[PDB]
Amino acid sequence: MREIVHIQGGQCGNQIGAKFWEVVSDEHGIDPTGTYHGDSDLQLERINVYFNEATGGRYVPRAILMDLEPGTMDSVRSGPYGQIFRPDNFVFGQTGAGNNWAKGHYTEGAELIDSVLDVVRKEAESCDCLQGFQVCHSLGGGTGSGMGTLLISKIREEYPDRMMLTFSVVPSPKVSDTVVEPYNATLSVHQLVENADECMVLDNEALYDICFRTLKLTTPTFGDLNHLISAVMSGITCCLRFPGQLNADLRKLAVNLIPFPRLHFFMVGFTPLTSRGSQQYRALTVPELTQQMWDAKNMMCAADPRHGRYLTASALFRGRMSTKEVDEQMLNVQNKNSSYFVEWIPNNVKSSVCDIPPKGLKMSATFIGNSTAIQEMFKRVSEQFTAMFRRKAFLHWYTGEGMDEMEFTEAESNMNDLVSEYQQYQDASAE
Amino acid sequence: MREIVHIQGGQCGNQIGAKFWEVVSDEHGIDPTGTYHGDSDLQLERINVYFNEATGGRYVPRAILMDLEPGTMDSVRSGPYGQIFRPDNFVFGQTGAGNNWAKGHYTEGAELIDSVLDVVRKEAESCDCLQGFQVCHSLGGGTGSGMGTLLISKIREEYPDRMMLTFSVVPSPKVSDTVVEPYNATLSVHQLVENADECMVLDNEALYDICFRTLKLTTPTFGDLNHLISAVMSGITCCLRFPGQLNADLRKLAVNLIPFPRLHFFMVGFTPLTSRGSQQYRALTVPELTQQMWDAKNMMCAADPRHGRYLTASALFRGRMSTKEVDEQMLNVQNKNSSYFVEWIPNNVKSSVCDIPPKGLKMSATFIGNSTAIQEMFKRVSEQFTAMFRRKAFLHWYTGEGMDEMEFTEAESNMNDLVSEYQQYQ
Amino acid sequence: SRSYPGEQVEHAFNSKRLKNWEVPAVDKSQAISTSTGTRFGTLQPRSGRTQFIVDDNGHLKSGVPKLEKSAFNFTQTTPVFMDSAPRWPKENPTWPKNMKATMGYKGIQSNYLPTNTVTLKAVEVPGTTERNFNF
Amino acid sequence: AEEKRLREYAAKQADLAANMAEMEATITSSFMTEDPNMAASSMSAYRVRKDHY
Amino acid sequence: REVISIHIGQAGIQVGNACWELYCLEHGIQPDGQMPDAFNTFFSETGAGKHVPRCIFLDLEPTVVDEVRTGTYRQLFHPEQLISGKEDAANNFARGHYTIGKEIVDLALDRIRKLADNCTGLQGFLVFNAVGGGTGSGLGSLLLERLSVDYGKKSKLGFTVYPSPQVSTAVVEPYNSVLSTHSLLEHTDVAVMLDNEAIYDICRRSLDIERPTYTNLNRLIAQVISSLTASLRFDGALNVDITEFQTNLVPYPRIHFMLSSYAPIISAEKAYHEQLSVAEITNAAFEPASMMVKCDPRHGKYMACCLMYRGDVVPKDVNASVATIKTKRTIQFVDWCPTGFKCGINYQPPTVVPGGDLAKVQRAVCMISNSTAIGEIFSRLDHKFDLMYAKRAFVHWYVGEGMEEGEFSEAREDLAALEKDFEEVGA
Amino acid sequence: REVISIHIGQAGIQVGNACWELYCLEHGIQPDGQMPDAFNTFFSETGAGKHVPRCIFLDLEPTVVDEVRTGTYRQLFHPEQLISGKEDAANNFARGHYTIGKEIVDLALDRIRKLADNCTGLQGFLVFNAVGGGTGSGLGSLLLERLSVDYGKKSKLGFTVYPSPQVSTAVVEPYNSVLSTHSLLEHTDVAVMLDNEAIYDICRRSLDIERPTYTNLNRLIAQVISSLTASLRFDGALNVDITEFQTNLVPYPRIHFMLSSYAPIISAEKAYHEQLSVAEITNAAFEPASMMVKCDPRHGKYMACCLMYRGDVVPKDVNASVATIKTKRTIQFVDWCPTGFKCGINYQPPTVVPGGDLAKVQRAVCMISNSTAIGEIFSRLDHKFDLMYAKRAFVHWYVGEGMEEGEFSEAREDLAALEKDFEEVGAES
Ligand SMILES: Nc1nc2c(ncn2[C@@H]2O[C@H](COP(=O)(O)OP(=O)(O)OP(=O)(O)O)[C@@H](O)[C@H]2O)c(=O)[nH]1
Ligand SMILES: Nc1nc2c(ncn2[C@@H]2O[C@H](COP(=O)(O)OP(=O)(O)OP(=O)(O)O)[C@@H](O)[C@H]2O)c(=O)[nH]1
Ligand SMILES: Nc1nc2c(ncn2[C@@H]2O[C@H](COP(=O)(O)OP(=O)(O)O)[C@@H](O)[C@H]2O)c(=O)[nH]1
Ligand SMILES: Nc1nc2c(ncn2[C@@H]2O[C@H](COP(=O)(O)OP(=O)(O)O)[C@@H](O)[C@H]2O)c(=O)[nH]1
Ligand SMILES: [Mg+2]
Ligand SMILES: [Mg+2]
Repeated sequence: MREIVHIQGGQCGNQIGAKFWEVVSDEHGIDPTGTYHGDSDLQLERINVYFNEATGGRYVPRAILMDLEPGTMDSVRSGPYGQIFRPDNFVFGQTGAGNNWAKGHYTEGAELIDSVLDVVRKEAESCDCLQGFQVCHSLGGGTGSGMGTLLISKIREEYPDRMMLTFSVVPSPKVSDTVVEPYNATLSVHQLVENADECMVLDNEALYDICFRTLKLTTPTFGDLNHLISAVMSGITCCLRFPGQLNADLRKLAVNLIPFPRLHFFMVGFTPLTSRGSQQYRALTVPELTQQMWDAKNMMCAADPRHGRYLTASALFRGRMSTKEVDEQMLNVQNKNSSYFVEWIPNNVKSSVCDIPPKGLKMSATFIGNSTAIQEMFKRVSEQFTAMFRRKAFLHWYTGEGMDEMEFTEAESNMNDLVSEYQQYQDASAE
Repeated sequence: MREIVHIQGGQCGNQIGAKFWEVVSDEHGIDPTGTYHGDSDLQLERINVYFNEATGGRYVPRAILMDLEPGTMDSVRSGPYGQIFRPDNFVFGQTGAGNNWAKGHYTEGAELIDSVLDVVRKEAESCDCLQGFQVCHSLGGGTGSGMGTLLISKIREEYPDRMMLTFSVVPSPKVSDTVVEPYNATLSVHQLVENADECMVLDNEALYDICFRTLKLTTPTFGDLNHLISAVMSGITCCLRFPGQLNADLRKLAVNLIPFPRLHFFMVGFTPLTSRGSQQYRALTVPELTQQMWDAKNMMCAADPRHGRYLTASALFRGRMSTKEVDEQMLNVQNKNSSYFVEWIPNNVKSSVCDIPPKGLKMSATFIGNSTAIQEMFKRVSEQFTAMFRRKAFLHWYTGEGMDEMEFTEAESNMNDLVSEYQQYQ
Repeated sequence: SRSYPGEQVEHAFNSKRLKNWEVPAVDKSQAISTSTGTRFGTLQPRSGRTQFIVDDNGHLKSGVPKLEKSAFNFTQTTPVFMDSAPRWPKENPTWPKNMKATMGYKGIQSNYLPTNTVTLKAVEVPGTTERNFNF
Repeated sequence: AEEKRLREYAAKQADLAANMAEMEATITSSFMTEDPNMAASSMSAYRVRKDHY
Repeated sequence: REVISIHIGQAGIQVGNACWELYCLEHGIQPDGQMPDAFNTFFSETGAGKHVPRCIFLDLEPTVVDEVRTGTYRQLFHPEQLISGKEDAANNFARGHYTIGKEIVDLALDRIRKLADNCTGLQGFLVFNAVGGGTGSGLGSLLLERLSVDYGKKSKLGFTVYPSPQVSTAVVEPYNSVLSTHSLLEHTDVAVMLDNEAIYDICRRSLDIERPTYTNLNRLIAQVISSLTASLRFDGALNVDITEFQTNLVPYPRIHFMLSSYAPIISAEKAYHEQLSVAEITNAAFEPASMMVKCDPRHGKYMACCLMYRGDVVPKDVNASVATIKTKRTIQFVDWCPTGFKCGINYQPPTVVPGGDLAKVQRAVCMISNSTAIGEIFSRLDHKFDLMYAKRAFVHWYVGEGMEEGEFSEAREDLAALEKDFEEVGA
Repeated sequence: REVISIHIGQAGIQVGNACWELYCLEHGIQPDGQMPDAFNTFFSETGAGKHVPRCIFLDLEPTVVDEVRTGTYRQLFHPEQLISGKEDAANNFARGHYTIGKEIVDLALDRIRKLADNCTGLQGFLVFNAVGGGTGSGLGSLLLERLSVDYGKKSKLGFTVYPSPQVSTAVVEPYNSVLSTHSLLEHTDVAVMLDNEAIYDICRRSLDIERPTYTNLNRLIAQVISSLTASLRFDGALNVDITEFQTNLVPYPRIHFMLSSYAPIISAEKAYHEQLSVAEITNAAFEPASMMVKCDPRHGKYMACCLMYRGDVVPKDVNASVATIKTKRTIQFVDWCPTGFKCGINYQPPTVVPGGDLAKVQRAVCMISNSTAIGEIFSRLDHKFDLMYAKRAFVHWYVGEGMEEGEFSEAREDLAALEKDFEEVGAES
């Protein structure tokens, strides 16, 4: 019935989606070849949200990979669960953006976007009732940021009522791959704030910190960060795909977390996450889940929410759980540590329950907080953007392409006014 | 019962006519010897449309092959089903036209067309209730265009009542063999607009497009293009040869697709055409057929349809299916893409279903679209024609034969007024 | 249409007794102009002959007045109870929706066969118009 | 109702059979396999067909 | 009492192909032609142990006719009853009404004449056609013309299939339908509309067949015609003939169009859950969600209704249900028809067919009404004829056939007068 | 006699899943639909040997509905009465009242129409909804509006689930509850409040299940509904029908909000130890620690009260207990209501379900009262509605969905007028 169309942009986007589709296929029990071989019949009734029956139990995902160089597509094909994507959905150029947002938004976009729009429209009308689109991408690279952003804009022009999720990774200066990360991210966010329905801000800094501290893995390579992000996405969308005692779709979560149309940048967290040597010692209760959900070191954004106020928050639980305990944990975490919750919105915590656990567990939870500590990361980006734009460094790479300086000026102005609006919604009075 | 006399002109006509008779003789179960070897009874009652019983189960095709070089005849007899034709129907010159439309229309026709006309006239009175003629030729070469065109004019003069199809490939500046292509194409099109009942325009560029992108073939030689065109021909004629839930002959199609006497240039598509690397992922539902039917990358013409408006369209379905789904899919495609359809003709989609799928398949389809994006093709040809006619290049080859300049101007005027009226109806 | 008093059976033809259970039609029952005014009553006697209101073939003569367009119920002036369920082809959350088919998009228009992929060029000047199609 | 269920099940089984049969036929299809044996001519062992070569 | 049924068109004989399957099953006549006297209304009994229908399948394409000739009813369907031409009209009213009809009609007319001479108590004719096509519309109008001048006073029911508003199989079917109606005005006596779209709706709603073909449509159309001829065939507590809808449903000589409906159409499985009693099937036969024509009687006013009942029906509750309907105000009648109903009861329950999708029921209702939502249909169909004729589209086909524009203008103005007729009569 | 039940929302049809299980177990109906005549007020005897309930589950998400369709009561719960949409209203009264309601409500009410036509002696409709959600609020209100315009004077008993003061699952539920109440005012005949933390407290304190789910709550709600329809279903010494609460609890056309209470909700061994009699259960049905709504009637004045008794109850002791309650001054009545009670007695003891947590008991009391603690509740809710409304939070959702600010203002001021009225009624003068 309700349909989620998945879109992946760029190399990080492609690999995030690879792990995500692995997890989803494993959850629904389809084999790496692409045929159903599960046991319980709860798995068949809600795979229309993600797949399409081809021939005798053959389900292919409702996904659109998009890139600019065939290396990513071939790395997708080579991996397990790599033969289930339909080759028609492999749209890809041959030049490569090369960490150039201008190249991703004006030169190659102008002639790749129409083909990718054809593909996305075909896979959108291949189903009956869209829930929405779900795009995964980065804000550092070019072929993901610029191309995916132009795609988002065109999609919001075409289909203005269906929902839109953007799982975006943002750069943060402690781990800085590229040099033009602010030039990319500022323009991308300036476009997001008027196109995207809601955004979840991930960060490799936070992912690495979590894998070091909580999991205590020795070598936490990008595979494990991708698995964490995929766990987050599956915990987001579990409500559609499995029945429960209190369901909550993407539109429901958006309407309960977004109090104003421009305030849609959330920080995410997942529970439980512990080492295999430390899983022997810990207890396993809903309080044990919530103490780790609300812990500030568990947020997948590199921003301490203790430095600001929670505007709204949402929790999605998976597993057979007692709604009494769910409600009272939420109640006490709201009441006790009460300074971190805003005043002019009482009962800030939306919650939902589903009875099917993620693969490998008995109970789990996903937290989505719309806080006002995200203006911290926005300021950290804008300050580097100012530092560069003062001296006009790296500017020719964009200016010799069709872009002008007023684009940068407008991006700066929008970023600054957004952080101002976040600041004064934090510092608003009750009456 | 209702009869189709087939006609092939020139090298291109002979080769696609070869593949065409291979596919048809196969679906009717006729062996390369000429004897029936099918299994069902449903095939026998509708072979008089294409064949004639000669001697004890010997069915020979009702075809006429006309050309000007024996290389075509050897290429006809080289393949299998090469000895199933009739040597009397091999009416054929000896000199060769050679990319000269006037040679195909004035010097060689004057001595060839009488014998071809004798053959086709005897082949016309051989059947009782003739339905119409089928013509397959090219618009680039000389012996196909000129000679076939003159036969078109003569036939329409003798039998002005029956139906008439024309499968014509047209030259393109993107895949171009010869340089006098516009000179031949413009004159032939100029004659087709007054004589032909309707024309279904093919193009080798779009065919290479299909074979490269959809099929993902490595070396799509002419044999494959001829087979795709053959797949189109079988689809356009399935209604006469097999019973179904709703039949629609050629005349029923022309009535439902031609609103104006000069607007008879259709673009054609054919489904299903999926690459064998991606056949494991397909589903087999009339949704999957119509998504490939209305797809712009599946037209066999080099015209982007959504640059203009569909005037009328038709869908010919083969296979056991549900009319409910067929009719509501046509309902959806008309209501969603509301801008791409013309406004003063509601219900632009004719549909028909025939319960017998082609051999080896369970469900197929054929699309015939009368759009106004065809004026892109003709403008693309007319501009090169003007570019050449300004300086009068390559004109002596024609004017030295009897043709004069007013034929070229008349060719320009009808091409321009035609494109002007398509642009008007857009 | 009007429902007349039966004087013996209307006690059994009360709408509530017929399992109607809704607010019944009393339009049909006020148009009678009975003596008591309720459904229990006696009609008025009539005398004389009825002249022809209508012309032939059912067209009202010019002199007699009529309600302007009374054969139909327009949506602007209909009440809320006279509302119908939507039929099939209109989309509704109850019955499933079949897919729609959308005009595709031919590839990037170049001088050779259009494709869905852009290539690296060897020569790039703003006015290059110079490609390498063969692979 | 039981009869209708049985008929539906048989119809679905046969639909799957025909589906797989078409799949196999068109995968082993001469085009999708690009058979050069189709280029052979009938009236010689040396000369080849002009189109399918 | 015998009634002969003619089928003009590719839809017509496909409807007859399901209808006659139902007749032979209901009278227990094996398809080879003999049983292992109610049959006398349909099957003439020749010689000894042989029953040949009173019908003519006539068409222009030989394909579906000789498909009948080669099926299993070679012996039942008789040789000269299956008239077939040589070439089609091809969705062209002119071609089917002036060129080809002139050769097929004399043969069909002098066949049916000797069928009528075989008959003794001829009740009437009933015609089956789709007005969207060329064969059904063109020579259909010509046959009805010559039938009216030959017999005239006998009743001629017509169960036509009009083009649906939004879903369509052809393009020129507005022209064909308008020119067909323009003669169906003064030729048929009672015309019954049967739109394919509403039947697709019904199959989806109640039979929950997600993917029906034309057969399921043909099968339940046969249920309807059988349900309104069963009074002639079998004895009932209150029988009503075929000459009656003549009188009780056509108030004015040019308003003869009927919105048909039927209930209960029900699946094999929903039958277990639902009780089918006389009150609820009389209610369910009045909802627009169970009508055979895609329109809405709530938008208009009922002129008159007929109610055929089959099976386990006693008179008290058909009288109670009609009373309830009268007291309900979701429906309303015109103000010039105080007595707006006609009941009719028959004893035989409707039969089921092997391979059909309908369940076995105790009782059923076939409601045939007359309203002003038909004026709504003609107007919506009038608009899309007005679009295409504004730009002179497709006109060259008809004129090239040999007709002129007087027929176009007079057919459009005749419909305009018909719209005034509905608007004024309903006042 | 018959009474048909409509269930609007994800809470509505879970409550229904508990209630119909209770009904089948009370009337001995197997889940396949047939017995191994009092059932005729809930189950219509279709044909021969089959009962299809007089209810309609309607919902916008297909999940829970086709979960029911796949569950244990496949054959019993009928195929076409379970109405299920395709996409949710998503905690959005506007979406459920203008966008999707206007396409689902006509089919819903044309099902109700033929249910009522099948009916013979209709008592009234009873509706089950939670006003916190999108569906149960929006198309709940739309359905009640069109039912009130189509039927008018019939009884519509609305057992609504309001949001709890401190325990909350949603955020926009103040907007939802206000905009739902604004029409629940003038369309519901008698409304009964059912909060959730109150029942959590009951199950935590009395039934001592330390970890309950929604199912135990739904079981208690089903017990209440059964206890107030048992007078229709089973014969009693003094039976009272549905049309009476209409008359005997609503003194003014806008004051219909009933505090519900039930006693004894007692666990299996507290029951073994305690001795049960009419006097102490009548005492227990009046203390705030046994009510179904999180409020305190000590602060208010009882305007009227109705008491259903079930089981081994004779009129003598109920009269004695009511007398003692009236003489004691712990609870007071409004001055202009000197006869503030309405007793009713039914013979059959409340039945028990295997797996249910309530012990089997010889007698029970269900009180449907009226007070001004509800006027306290509505002000407590208006507080946190005006909080979020002063900054125009979340409003863009509704306005882009199709409402405007005038409706917000009129709902707020309508609740303000209701507050003034609840103040004015309690004054003695
Ligand atoms: N209800 C129903 N309609 C049918 C059936 N078969 C064909 N039709 C309708 O018939 C109309 C077109 O006419 P056809 O039956 O195809 O052929 P025709 O009526 O003889 O007209 P020609 O094609 O010119 O010969 C379409 O609107 C179809 O919907 C059927 O089996 N059932
Ligand atoms: N008492 C009680 N309340 C419930 C139950 N189930 C859900 N709720 C309440 O339902 C409210 C939210 O609305 P839902 O019923 O979940 O969903 P809805 O009403 O259909 O609204 P949508 O989410 O838009 O579909 C919350 O306040 C829950 O407390 C239940 O079993 N018992
Ligand atoms: N979590 C995660 N981050 C990645 C992955 N691949 C690249 N990144 C991050 O993405 C940033 C640059 O993105 P980039 O590779 O340029 O995106 P592109 O435009 O698709 O090439 C770097 O800081 C990387 O740390 C991945 O697989 N997972
Ligand atoms: N599709 C297709 N195109 C052909 C074939 N043979 C020739 N052509 C095209 O037609 C043009 C030459 O036409 P030609 O055969 O010389 O015409 P003719 O001499 O009059 O028969 C070339 O541009 C070819 O691309 C064929 O068998 N199939
Ligand atoms: Mg026909
Ligand atoms: Mg809900």
